[PDB]
Amino acid sequence: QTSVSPSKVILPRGGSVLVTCSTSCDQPKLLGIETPLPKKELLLPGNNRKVYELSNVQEDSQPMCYSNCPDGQSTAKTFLTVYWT
Amino acid sequence: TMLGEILNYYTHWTGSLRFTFLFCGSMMATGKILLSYSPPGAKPPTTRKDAMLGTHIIWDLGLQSSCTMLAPWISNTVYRRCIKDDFTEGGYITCFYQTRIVVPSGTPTSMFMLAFVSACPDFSVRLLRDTNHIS
Amino acid sequence: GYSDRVRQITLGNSTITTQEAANAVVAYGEWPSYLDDKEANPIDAPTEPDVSSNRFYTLDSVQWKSTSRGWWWKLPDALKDMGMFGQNMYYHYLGRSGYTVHVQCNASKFHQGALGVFAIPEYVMACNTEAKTSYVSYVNANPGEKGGVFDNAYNPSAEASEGRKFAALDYLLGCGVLAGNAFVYPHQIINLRTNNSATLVLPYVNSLAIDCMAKHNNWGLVILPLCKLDYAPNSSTEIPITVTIAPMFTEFNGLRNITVPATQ
Amino acid sequence: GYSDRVRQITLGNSTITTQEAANAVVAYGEWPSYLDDKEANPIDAPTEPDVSSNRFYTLDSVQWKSTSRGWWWKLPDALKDMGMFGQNMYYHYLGRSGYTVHVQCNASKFHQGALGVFAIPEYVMACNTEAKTSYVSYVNANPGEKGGVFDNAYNPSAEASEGRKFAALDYLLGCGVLAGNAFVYPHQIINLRTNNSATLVLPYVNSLAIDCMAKHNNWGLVILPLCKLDYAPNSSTEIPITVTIAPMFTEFNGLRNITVPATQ
Amino acid sequence: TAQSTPLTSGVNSQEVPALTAVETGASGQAVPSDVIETRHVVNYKTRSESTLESFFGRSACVTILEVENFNATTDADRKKQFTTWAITYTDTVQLRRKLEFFTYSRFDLEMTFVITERYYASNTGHARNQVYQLMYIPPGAPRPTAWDDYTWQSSSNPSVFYTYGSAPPRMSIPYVGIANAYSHFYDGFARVPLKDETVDSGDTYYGLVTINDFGTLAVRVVNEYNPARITSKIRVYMKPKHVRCWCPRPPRAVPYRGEGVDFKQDSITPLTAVENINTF
Amino acid sequence: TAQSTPLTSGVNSQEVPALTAVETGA
Repeated sequence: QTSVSPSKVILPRGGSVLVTCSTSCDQPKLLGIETPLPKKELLLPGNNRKVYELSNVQEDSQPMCYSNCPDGQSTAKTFLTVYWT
Repeated sequence: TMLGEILNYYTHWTGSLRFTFLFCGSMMATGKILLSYSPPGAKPPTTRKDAMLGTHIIWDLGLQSSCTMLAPWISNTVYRRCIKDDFTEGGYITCFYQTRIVVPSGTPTSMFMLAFVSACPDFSVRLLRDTNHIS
Repeated sequence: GYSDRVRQITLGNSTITTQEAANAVVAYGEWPSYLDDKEANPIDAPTEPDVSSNRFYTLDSVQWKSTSRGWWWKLPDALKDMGMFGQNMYYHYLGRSGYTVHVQCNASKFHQGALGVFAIPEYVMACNTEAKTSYVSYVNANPGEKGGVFDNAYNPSAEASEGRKFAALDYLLGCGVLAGNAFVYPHQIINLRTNNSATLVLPYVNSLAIDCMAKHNNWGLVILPLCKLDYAPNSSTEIPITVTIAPMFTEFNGLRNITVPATQ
Repeated sequence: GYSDRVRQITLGNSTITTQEAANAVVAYGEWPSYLDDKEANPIDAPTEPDVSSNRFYTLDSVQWKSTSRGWWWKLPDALKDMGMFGQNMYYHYLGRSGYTVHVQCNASKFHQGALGVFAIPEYVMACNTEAKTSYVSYVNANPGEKGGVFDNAYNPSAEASEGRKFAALDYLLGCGVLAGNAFVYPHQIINLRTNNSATLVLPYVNSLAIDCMAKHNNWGLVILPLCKLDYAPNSSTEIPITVTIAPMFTEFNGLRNITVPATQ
Repeated sequence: TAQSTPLTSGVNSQEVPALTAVETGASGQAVPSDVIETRHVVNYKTRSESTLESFFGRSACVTILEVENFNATTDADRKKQFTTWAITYTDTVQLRRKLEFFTYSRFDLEMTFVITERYYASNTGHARNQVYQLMYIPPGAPRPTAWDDYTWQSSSNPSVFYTYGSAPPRMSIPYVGIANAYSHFYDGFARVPLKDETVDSGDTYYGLVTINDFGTLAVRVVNEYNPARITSKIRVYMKPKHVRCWCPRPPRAVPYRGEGVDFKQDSITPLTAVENINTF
Repeated sequence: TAQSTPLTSGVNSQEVPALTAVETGA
C-alpha cells in the first residue's frame, strides 16, 4: 500500500538522507512524509514513484509516510540512526 | 455503531447527526462539560479557545442526565461519501471540561460517561454497495 | 411545567444552557436595540455584523481561592481580540453594542460563598500613584481578555512609572465608593447554595448615540467575593469563575484601515 | 443627456467613477444574488457581511510594458487578505460571492494597444513539469494579491521541485486552448483609443450551491495584451494596469477558528 | 427553423448597423440584410442535429480492457485473470474533447460492452463458451484481490453476466454526481495545507483529479481455466443522454499528456505556418 | 421527500429540547 525503500539507513549527524516513498496505487490523492526536517524535492518522473531529499539529520527520527489510496489511509515508516565521535 | 454498519452498505450520505451523551456518575457529582463541533478546514481544536469558536453546547449535570450535541449538515457537497475522502471530510469534534466535575467526600473521583449516535430526520443515503466487515 | 432555574440562551451560533440559574436581569428595564434613525449621529452607511459578532465569547477562567479579593473587566475592550467583534471594532471609528454577560461558577452542595456580579456604567477607577491625578496608562487600563484583580490594600507607589495603573481597592470598589452601596447597579449574586450562573442583559449606555470603542469603555464588569469560599475538608480549594459574554445588536461606522493600539 | 461612457459604481463605502468607459458585461446575463431557500446546501445560520465586505478592493498595479505577455488572478483567492472579506473567508467553511471586476488602464491619445480582459469559470491551468500530471503546489497556485504572469515560452523544468507551478503559456492560455477562442468567456477589450476601463459583473458560478473558498477558486481573471503597447517617442514606456474588484452578495457558513494556510 | 432573410433594398440614412464596438464585450450583430441588398428567402433548414442531445448522441469509446483465462501458476498470471478499471471519461481523447467544451454537465450515462475473444496458443486443446462478469464497484466496496475471492459474488454491487456470442450488454447509469453537475474542470484542491503542519502535504495533486471517484469496473471470466488460453478484449462505451451543459469553454487544441489539462512540450505548435498573409 | 429545514433564529426560554433522557428508552 505504501513502500519506503530506504528502510534501514545509517548516516552521520548533519548530512543528507535520500528517502524514497511511493504507494501501490495509480492515483495518490494525498501522499507525503511527516517529519519536521528540511526537504525541497527530488526529481523523479512518474506519477506514482517519489523521492524527498531530507537534510540536516541531527537526532534519531521516524518519519511517517501516508498515502491516500481509495482503500483508507496507509502507513509506512523508515528507521534512521546517527553517528558521533 | 448501528449507524456505521448501515452506512457501510451505502456510498453517499447527507443529513445531520445526533450525539446523546449519558453521564453515569454519582448523584452528588455535579459539573459542566463543553461539547463542540467544528467544521473542517482549519486547525483541529485542542485547547478550549479553539473549540468555543465552532458549533458548541455547554452542558450541565443534574437531574436531566443526557445532553444532545447536534452535528449539523454543513458541507460543500450535497452528499458526503462513505469513505475517508479528503474532499468530503466531515468535521472535527471535541469535548472539554467546561468548569470541572466536582465530587464531595465519600464519592468516587474517577467516573465514566456513555456516548451515543443516531441520525436526524433529514438524514438519507444512496447507492447501495457491498460492505467491508465480512469475508 | 416550566421553571425559573432552567434557561437556554442562544445568539448566533453559540448556546448557553444552565440548570441551576437564578432569574436574569435586564439592565434598567431596557433590552438592547439598534440605533434608531431619529437619533443617529453619523451619516455613513452602518455595518451590522448580524451573526458574525452577536455570539457568546468565552474568556479565561480565573480561579476563585479563599483569598481571592475581586475581579474587574472593562466590557467593550475585554472583547477586543475575540473573533470578528475584534475585527469589527478596530476597522471602525464608531461602535455601539448591547451585551449579555453570563458568569459561570459552580461548586458542590458542601461549599459556600457569594459572588456579587456587577455591571457598572462608566467604571472610572483611581490611579495607583499620588504624584499625579487621573493618571493611568493605556496598557494598564485596558488589559483585554485577562482582566484585572482587586486588592485589600492601598499601596500607592512613589514611582510615577509603576503608578500608572488602577488602584483596585476592593472595599472602595476602585472609585472610592463603598462596596455595600454597589447594589444600585444592575447586579446578581451567585450564591453557591442557590444558583451557579449570573446572567445580565446590558443595553448600550452612553451619553452619545454611538462612540469610539477603542477610546471609551462603556461598562465595567465587577465580581466581588462577598462571603469567601470555604470548603471544610480542603480549605485551599479552587473553583473556577468563567465569564462568557456576547455582544448584542452591534453597529459600526467609519470604515478605514486597521487600528492597532500600543502594547507597552 | 446621458451617455454610455460615464459610469459610477458604488458598493458599500467605495466608489468607482470613469469618464471613458465602454459598456459593462453582466456575465451570462445574470446579476448575482443570495442563495435562495429552495437550493440551500448547509443548514446553519448564514453570515451576511452586508457592507463590510461588499466593497471595492484595489489590488497592486502591474506595469504593462511593450514585452508584457499577460496576467492572471484567481478571483476568490486574490481577495484572501483584503479587509473583512479576508476575515469572513477563513472563519467560515462555505462561501459564495458575486463579483464586480473593474480593470483600470489609461494612456494618452497617442498610445495604442489592446487588453483582452477575461473572466474564466474554473480556470484550471497546466503544471510546469513533465514528471507528473495535475501537479501544482498550493503556494504556487494561489499567489493572492500579486497574481501571476504569462510567458511566451514553455520551458518545463526537469526538477519536480521547481515544476510545481502553472505553465502559464500565453497563446495556449494555460490550459492548452487557443487564445483566439477565449472570447466565448465573458470578456471586454480595453482599447487605448476607445476606452480606459473594463467592467464585468460576475455571478457565483459553481456546480455546488456553496463551496469552500479556501479550497476552490471559482473564476479566473485573465488580461492578455492582444496588440502590444507602442508609444512612438519612448518605445519602452510603462502604463499601469490596476485591478479593482468588489465582492457582491456574499454569504458564509460553518463558523470556527481561523484558517491559516501554509506559506511555503 | 433558422432565420429567414427579408426582402430589403438599399439605404442612405443615419441608422448605421455595420459599425459596432467590440470593446463593449458584445459580438457582432449585423445580419446580411443590413449591409447589402437581399431577396426574400424562406428558410426551412433547422438546427435539429446540432443540439446537445444529438451532439452527444453517440456511443463513444472510453477504454479497452483485457482479461484472459488460463491455468495460472505464477503471480503475474493470476493478475491477468481479472482487470479492475477506474471509471473515467479521460482515457481517450475524443469523448473527452467533446465534453471539455463545457464546464459543468448533467447527464444520465448509458454504457454498452462490446467484447471479443481469441485463442492464445494453437495446439493447447479447446474451450467451452464463456460468461463474463462485469461488476460496478462503488467507492468503498472491496476491490477484488484475486479473481475468485469473496468480492465477486456481488450481493449488492450491480453485476452483469454476458454470455459470449450474444448481443452486447447495455445498461443506463443515472446522474450519480454528488454536486449538482459533473465538474469537468475543478480549479481547487481536496484540502487546505495549514500553517506549520508537520504533515507536509507538499505533494497534493492539483485540480480535477482529487475529487472524482466514480467507481471501479472489475471484470473477471466466470469460467474456470480451460486447456486453451483465451485472451479477451473488452471495449467499455459511454453515451451521455438527457444531456444538459453549462458555461462553455474553448475546445482542446494541443494534445493531452494526462488526466489534467496539461500539455506536452513537443506538441505546443498546433498551427501550420502559411506562406504569407495573402494566400487564398 | 426527507424533511426540510425551517428558518429559525436564536432562543432564550425555558423550552429546552437539547436535553433528553435516554434512560426512558427513547
